[PDB]
Amino acid sequence: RSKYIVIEGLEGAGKTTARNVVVETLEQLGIRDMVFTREPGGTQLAEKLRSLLLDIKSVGDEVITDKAEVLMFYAARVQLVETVIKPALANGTWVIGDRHDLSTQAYQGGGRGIDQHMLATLRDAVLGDFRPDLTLYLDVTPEVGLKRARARGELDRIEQESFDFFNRTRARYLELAAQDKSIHTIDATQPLEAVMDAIRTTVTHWVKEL
Ligand SMILES: Cc1cn([C@H]2C[C@H](O)[C@@H](COP(=O)(O)OP(=O)(O)OP(=O)(O)OP(=O)(O)OP(=O)(O)OC[C@H]3O[C@@H](n4cnc5c(N)ncnc54)[C@H](O)[C@@H]3O)O2)c(=O)[nH]c1=O
Repeated sequence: RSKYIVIEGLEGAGKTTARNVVVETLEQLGIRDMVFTREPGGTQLAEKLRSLLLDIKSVGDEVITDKAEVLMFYAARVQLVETVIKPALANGTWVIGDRHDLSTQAYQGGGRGIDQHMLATLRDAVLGDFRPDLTLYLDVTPEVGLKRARARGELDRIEQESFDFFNRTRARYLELAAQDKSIHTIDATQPLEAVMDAIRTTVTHWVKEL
């Protein structure tokens, strides 16, 4: 009974540390066959798209249009979904993703301002009814996420955005999470141990209810 779990949040939200907790939890619950995926990326094509999308001046001085941005995130996503994720799930292997469609809804929807209706029809046109079985949205303030991204190194094209861009993106993450009960909003502005605990119980409960 394979499942697709996705972790979401701004850069700097600590999604890898969150995945470590998710893995430990699942393992303690006897769930051990799983593979990881990260978006944008995960296949030769997705990795090339990832570079065009994030590398500073990937296309010189030309500015990538918001819609071209949206469509490349979707090209990378569907490539990954169809050639990696689905087959893994069809094989009984669980899949834990670092970002998925919610990222597009929050960043291109909230941060860029692309119409939600449009994003919805794109998602349906491209992915149909495929959705993650559980999503863990790690909520962190924009200032803390950015501080962490900068401490890490050079900022990608999107992370170089304004505070207002991240502010809008965060809000839309919450807004979308509020309308889907399978998307849990985890308070990640709390100390690490508190965060890790929230994740562990949420996951444990969801699995028990499986
Ligand atoms: C899929 C998609 C993405 N995007 C945007 C989202 C992004 O802005 C950008 C690049 O996306 P990317 O995720 O590949 O970029 P990454 O560099 O991988 O960023 P992540 O989103 O994976 O960051 P995380 O914060 O989860 O990663 P983690 O490795 O856990 O931590 C990042 C750094 O923060 C520190 N950190 C983490 N937690 C910390 C804590 N509690 N205290 C202190 N520091 C902490 C870590 O030490 C590390 O340096 O693309 C869209 O616009 N639309 C889409 O559809």
